[PDB]
Amino acid sequence: ALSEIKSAFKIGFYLYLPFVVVDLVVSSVLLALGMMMMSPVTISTPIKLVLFVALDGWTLLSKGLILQYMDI
Amino acid sequence: MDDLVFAGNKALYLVLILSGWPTIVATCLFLLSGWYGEVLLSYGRQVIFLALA
Amino acid sequence: AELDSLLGQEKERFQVLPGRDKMLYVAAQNERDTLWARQVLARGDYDKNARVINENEENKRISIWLDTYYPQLAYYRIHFDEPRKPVFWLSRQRNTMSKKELEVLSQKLRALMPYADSVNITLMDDVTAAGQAEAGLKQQALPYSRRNHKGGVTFVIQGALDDVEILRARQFVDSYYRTWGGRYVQFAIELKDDWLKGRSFQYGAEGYIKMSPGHWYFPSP
Amino acid sequence: AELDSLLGQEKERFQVLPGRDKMLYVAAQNERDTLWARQVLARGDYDKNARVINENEENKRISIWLDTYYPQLAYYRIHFDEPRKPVFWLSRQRNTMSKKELEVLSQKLRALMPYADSVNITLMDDVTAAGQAEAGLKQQALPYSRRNHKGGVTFVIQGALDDVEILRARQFVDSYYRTWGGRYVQFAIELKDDWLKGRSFQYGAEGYIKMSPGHWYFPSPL
Amino acid sequence: AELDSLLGQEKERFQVLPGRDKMLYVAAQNERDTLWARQVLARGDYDKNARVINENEENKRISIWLDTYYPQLAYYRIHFDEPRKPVFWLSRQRNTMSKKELEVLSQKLRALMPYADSVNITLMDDVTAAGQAEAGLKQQALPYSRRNHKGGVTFVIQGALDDVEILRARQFVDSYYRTWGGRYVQFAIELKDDWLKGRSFQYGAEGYIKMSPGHWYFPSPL
Amino acid sequence: DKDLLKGLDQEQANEVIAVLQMHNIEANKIDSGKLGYSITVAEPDFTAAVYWIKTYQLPPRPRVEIAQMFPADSLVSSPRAEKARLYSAIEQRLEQSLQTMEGVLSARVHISYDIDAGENGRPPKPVHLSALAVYERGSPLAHQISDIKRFLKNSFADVDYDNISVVLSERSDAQLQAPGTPVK
Amino acid sequence: DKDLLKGLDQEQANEVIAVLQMHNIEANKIDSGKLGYSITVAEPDFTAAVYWIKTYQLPPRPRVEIAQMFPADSLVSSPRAEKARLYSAIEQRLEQSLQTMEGVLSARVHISYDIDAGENGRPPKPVHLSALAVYERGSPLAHQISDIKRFLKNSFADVDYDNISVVLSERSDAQLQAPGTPVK
Amino acid sequence: DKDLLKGLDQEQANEVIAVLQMHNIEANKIDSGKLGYSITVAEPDFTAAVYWIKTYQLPPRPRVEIAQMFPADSLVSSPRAEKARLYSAIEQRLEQSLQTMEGVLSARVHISYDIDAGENGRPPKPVHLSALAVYERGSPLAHQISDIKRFLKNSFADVDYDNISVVLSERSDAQLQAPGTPVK
Amino acid sequence: DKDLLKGLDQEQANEVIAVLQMHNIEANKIDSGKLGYSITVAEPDFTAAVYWIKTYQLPPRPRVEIAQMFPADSLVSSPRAEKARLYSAIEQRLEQSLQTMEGVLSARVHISYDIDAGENGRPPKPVHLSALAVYERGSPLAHQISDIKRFLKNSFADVDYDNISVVLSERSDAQLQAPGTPVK
Amino acid sequence: LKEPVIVSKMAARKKITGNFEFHDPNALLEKLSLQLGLIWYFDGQAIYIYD
Amino acid sequence: GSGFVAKDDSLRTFFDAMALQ
Repeated sequence: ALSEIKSAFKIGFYLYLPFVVVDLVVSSVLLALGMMMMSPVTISTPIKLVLFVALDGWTLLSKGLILQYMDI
Repeated sequence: MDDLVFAGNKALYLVLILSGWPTIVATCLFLLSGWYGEVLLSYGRQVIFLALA
Repeated sequence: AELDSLLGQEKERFQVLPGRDKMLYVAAQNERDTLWARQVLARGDYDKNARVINENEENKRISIWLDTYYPQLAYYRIHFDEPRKPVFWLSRQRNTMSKKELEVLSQKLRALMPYADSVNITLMDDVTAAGQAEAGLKQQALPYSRRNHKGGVTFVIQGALDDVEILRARQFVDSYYRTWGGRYVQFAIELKDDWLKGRSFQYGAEGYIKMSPGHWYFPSP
Repeated sequence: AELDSLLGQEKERFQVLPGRDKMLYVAAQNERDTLWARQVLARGDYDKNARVINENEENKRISIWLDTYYPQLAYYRIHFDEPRKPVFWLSRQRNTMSKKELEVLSQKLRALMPYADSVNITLMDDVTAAGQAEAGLKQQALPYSRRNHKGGVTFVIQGALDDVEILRARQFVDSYYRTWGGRYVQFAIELKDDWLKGRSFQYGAEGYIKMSPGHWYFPSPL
Repeated sequence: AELDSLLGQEKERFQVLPGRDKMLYVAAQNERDTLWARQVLARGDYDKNARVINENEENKRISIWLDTYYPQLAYYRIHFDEPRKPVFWLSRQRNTMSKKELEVLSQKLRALMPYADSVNITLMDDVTAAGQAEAGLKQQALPYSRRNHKGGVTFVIQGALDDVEILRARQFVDSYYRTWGGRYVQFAIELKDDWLKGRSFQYGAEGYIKMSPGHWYFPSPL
Repeated sequence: DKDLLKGLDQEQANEVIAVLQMHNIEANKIDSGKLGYSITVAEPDFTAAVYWIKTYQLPPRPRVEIAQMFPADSLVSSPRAEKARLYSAIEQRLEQSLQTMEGVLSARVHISYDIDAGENGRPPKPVHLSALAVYERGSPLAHQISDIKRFLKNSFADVDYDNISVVLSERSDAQLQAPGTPVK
Repeated sequence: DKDLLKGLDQEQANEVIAVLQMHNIEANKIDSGKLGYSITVAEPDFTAAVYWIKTYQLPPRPRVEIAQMFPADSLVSSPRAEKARLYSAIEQRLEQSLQTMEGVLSARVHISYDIDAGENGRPPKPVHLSALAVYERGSPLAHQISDIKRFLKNSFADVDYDNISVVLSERSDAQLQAPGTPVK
Repeated sequence: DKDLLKGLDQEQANEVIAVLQMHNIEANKIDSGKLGYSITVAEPDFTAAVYWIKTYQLPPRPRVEIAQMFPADSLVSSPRAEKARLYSAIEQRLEQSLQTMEGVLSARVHISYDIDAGENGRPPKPVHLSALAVYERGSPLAHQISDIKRFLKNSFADVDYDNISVVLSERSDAQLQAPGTPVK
Repeated sequence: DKDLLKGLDQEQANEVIAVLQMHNIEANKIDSGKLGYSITVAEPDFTAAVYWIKTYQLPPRPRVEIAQMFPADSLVSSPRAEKARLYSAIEQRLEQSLQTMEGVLSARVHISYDIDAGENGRPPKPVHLSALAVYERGSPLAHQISDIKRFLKNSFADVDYDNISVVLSERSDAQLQAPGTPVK
Repeated sequence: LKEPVIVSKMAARKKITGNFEFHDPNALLEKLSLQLGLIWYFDGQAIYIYD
Repeated sequence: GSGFVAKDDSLRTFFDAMALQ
């Protein structure tokens, strides 16, 4: 289990990793305008989901987690 | 600690260019609205490959 | 000017024969030098009229004349090693023409080739052309299956031959087709994939092929 | 400008022979210095006719003529170590010709070669061509399978040979092909996948029984 | 000037001999000094005719002549410590030639080398050429397998040898080949690993190899 | 003087001269500086030289590589595109190492590519190979098939002896004499 | 001097002249600078030349490749569009290596396309290839169908001998003499 | 007086001369400054020289290394690409170390690349080697194959002697006499 | 007087002269300052020198070290990269230490690299060594193997005596006399 | 053998490969049962095989 | 003669090899 959670935190880190690029780029274009008082949490979340459904990560992660064990 | 450094910097490598190139064009966004989404899946799919293997 | 000066520097690979129809004949030995001598004559830098003969197309043209005026004839090949005296290879065990009827056929064949002077007809055997094709086939260690029938034999080569067994067979048939010609005996090279690669089988009388532990294949003999 | 100065610097790798039809014959010893001599005559700095002969192609020229007028003949090779008196190696046990048509062969082969003077006909044996072929094949300690049939034997070199067994077998056939030629005896080097180099057995109730030579082989798991 | 001045400063490594056919032969002693002399004839600072001879090169030139004019000859080597009188090591147990046909052999061989004054033919024994090779292979403590057959023996050195016996075997075979030649006795150095790698087999007249704890293989009898 | 082609490259034009002289017609090579080359033939040899252009497919296409489709300067490269750029650089180096052998003038080698390598849970398949070569004439080209096959076996992980196919042949007869100009 | 085609390029004008000279009518290739080339014919040969234009589909379109529909500068690259450029570069490279055989003049190779084999759970199917060729007159074209079937097999993962189809043929008769001017 | 190639390289032009002089033809190495070299041949020896251009595939291409596809100047690099960069430097270091042996003039070694089995739980396969060599003539080259395999065996992790193949050959004959100018 | 190469280096030019002096020809070395050295030979010894250029692959390239592909100047270093830069320095330190033994003139040692046994849970494999050497001639080189085998054995953790292979040889004959200028 | 053979499922886990030849299989079965390590019995209708 | 070359066998395959003599 201690190896399993350790392998779980790596894929905890890996799947998070596109979204940190998303959270910074949304602040830069807002900072490119004079729009600095608005929080970008509202504008971060759409592009935080079309990068999930157009990528179709729901079938990519789930098939990827089960192919590690069984063979077809 | 073989791939943790690899994924640890190529996310930081993307934000120097993806956010740096709007600065150099300021010194039109409908044509740039299409190119911005094109790379983020190809980084997102590459990190999925080293995730689930 | 003369014709032999207009050709290449090497005056050995050609030979200019004077014709009977007042047209000089050049005897090339392959297709590449036939277009070498036809390109010179096509642009018209030669005052007289001439023709280009070859080894192969003078043997398919005269066999088009031969299967209209003399059908049901048994012959093998025409050899042009000296173009002023070609050799005609008839069969012995398949014709009933008499001795005088062979000389009338030669005088009506002499008029077709004006460059030649006299055709020397000789009769080759028919059981040696099929003996050299099997004795030359066992020498290359090729698997074969001979089928004999009337008016020609045939050799069937099957199995999964590899890349060195499909190179000795290509170099032997063309060295045989050059000598005898493809009128009597014809070879057939057909390659198929193997069924019994990793399978377990029983050979002998009652043969079957097991494609899996629970599956049998009984081939039709 | 004489002809023998248009060639290279050393006058040892070439030999000029005068013909009987007012033609000069150049005698090389391999194909590379033969292309060296066809290149001079191709650019055309010589005022006469000249031919270039060879050990391979002037043994393939009068073997096509010989396979039109004299079929079912048993010969081996024509050796041109000295071009004024070539040697014709003939078989002793597979011929029917007497001495009168041997002079007919010696005068009609001379008309094909206008450079020669007289052709020497010697009767080589037929067991010694395979006797030196077997005794030379056992000396390199290689696996082989002899398949005797009429008018020629055949040695098959199969198996998963390694690098040294490949190198010694390639260098031996080139010294045997020079002497005899591949008309009578033929070699069959081929690479398949079996650690048992060529041989195969079947096993029942008495031990192993050597099976007949066939084309199918059992591939080796190791 | 003379040819001996046209060569290098050390006038000791070449030996210029005058031929009988108005040629001038140069006798080197290894391949490195042969291209030194061949560069001299290639730059063209000499008007007359000349040739460069060797010992190993000269021994495969009149062995081609000895392949077509004297087949089935058992000889060993031609020694050129004095090039005006070579030594011919002919076999003893495998010949039947008398003195007269040995005399006509020395005359056709004299006409092949115009630089030699007289060729001496000495008959060497055949069981002493192998008893010295057997005694020399036991001095180095090398594993071997003798295979006697008719007209030559063969020593097979197989198995995984190490690094101090590769140099010690290679220094003996190349020095046996230097003095006796490789036409009668053949050395086969072959470095291979353990056959049936980590496998347990059962040798002798009914053999089987076990590839796993539950798998028996029945190939050729090990 | 008719004009056949213009704007060609250097080595696309050097093949056409070697082709036309094989068919007894003489061509002139003219450089045009920055605008490429140009090729003129004589007048009566014109209508026979256009025939060999359509047959022999001139002008030659530039030879394509697999690494030309996948450029190295992309910002992000998939694991399929990185393995395709590896195997394409292996067969260009294995081809040049095969050409330095004794007798080979040219060769070309193709390797099987893996396409669904990492996206399935399936293991990758075995590797198959094929090769072509052109030899100097006078060579016993039946005996020269057992050295290239031994060489190609352990250039990969585990290939069998029937997953490699080599089809080779000797070269054509040499063309050394000039065609000859049409007198008019 | 009636013009029938103008505004062509270097590769289109050398095909229209090569077809019309096969059918006994002559053309004149006139360069026109930046506008390409132009072709004018004589007035007695004007009626027959328009008839050969509609049948032979002149002017020919440039040959298409699959990689042109998916350019590399499209920075969004699907895995469906990544196997399409790798497939389209294998058949562009195998037929450029097929033309270097002994006697082959032209060739074209098609490969079966499977693109959805990476996203579903099914294993991919076999590969089916097909090739055409045109040979010189006088070749024994019956024994040369076994070298293409051996060379083409181990160029993929696992194909069979009943999945390969080779349809080859000989070339036409050469055109060497002149068409001749329409005399009036 | 007629030129064949121009704009050539330095290592290219010193090698085109060495092939033509083997075939009794001479050339000229005319420098042109910073525009690169150029090669001129005489006029009767123009037809033969183009024939050896098509045969030998000239000009020679630059030799390809695997380290050129994965450059070190990029900032972030995959673990698969650094592994292909590691094996391509052991492949060159063992090859350059091979030239200092006794008799060898040139050699080439290829290593089996394995990249997709290192990530999964399956162990990596055994590594294979293959080598070519060119020896000075006069050497008994049957005995010199046993120490190359001895040197190459335990220079890696764990190989056997059946997965290493050395294919060597003696060098060709020396070319020492001048070709000769065409007299007229 | 004619030139072979130009723009050479100081360490490259002193090797091309030493090869040509082995083949009885004398060359000249002409410096040019910033461009580099250039090499000229006489005129009748020009055909021979272009034969030895192709054979020896002159000019040589600088010898490759594995630390050149992974510079320490680069910003990011993997633990695999720091595994290849450490091992590549013991490999250089041993051949710089082997030259200080008596009788030895040059040496090159190779150590078996491993990278996959670190990041998984698999234990690392044993170490394998391989060394070459060139001894001055006349020495009894049979006893030189038992000290070098002992020296290289306990320079690592645990190696076996059959996982190290030393292949050494003597040097060639000394070249001391002058070649000689061709007279005319 | 003109009788059916019934091998138990503990002796069906071992493997074999090769080229065998049956013409007198009652002597051939006896020799291979000591080499493989097996016991057999023929009751008149079938041949039972254990390990 | 006959015999057995055992390289790290497992005492089932050893006594089975003696099960023929």
